[PDB]
Amino acid sequence: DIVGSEAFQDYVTDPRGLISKKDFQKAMDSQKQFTGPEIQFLLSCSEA
Amino acid sequence: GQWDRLVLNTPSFPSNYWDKFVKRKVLDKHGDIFGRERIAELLGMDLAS
Repeated sequence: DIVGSEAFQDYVTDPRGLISKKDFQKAMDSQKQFTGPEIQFLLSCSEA
Repeated sequence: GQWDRLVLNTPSFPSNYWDKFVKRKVLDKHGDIFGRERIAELLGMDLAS
C-alpha cells in the first residue's frame, strides 16, 4: 500500500534508495493507516 | 476546473453558500492523514493553530 506514498517518501533519507530502518519508523507513524506495533514488528522482520 | 484553483485560498470564497464551516469540515475529514498545514496553506486558513 505504502509503496510510492508521498508521506512515506517524505522521509526517505537516502539518494541510493537503499533506505534506513527508521525512515519506515518515521514515515508511517507520522503517516496514518498503520500502527506502531506493526512498525516495530516490521523492522523486526526487516533486514537490519 | 482549474480556474477555481485560484479562489481556494481566500476567506471570501464561501460567500453566498450558507454552511461556511466548509474549511473546518475538509480539515476534519482529510487533514488528519495529510499535512494539516498543507490544508492551512492551500485553503487559506491562516494560523489554523
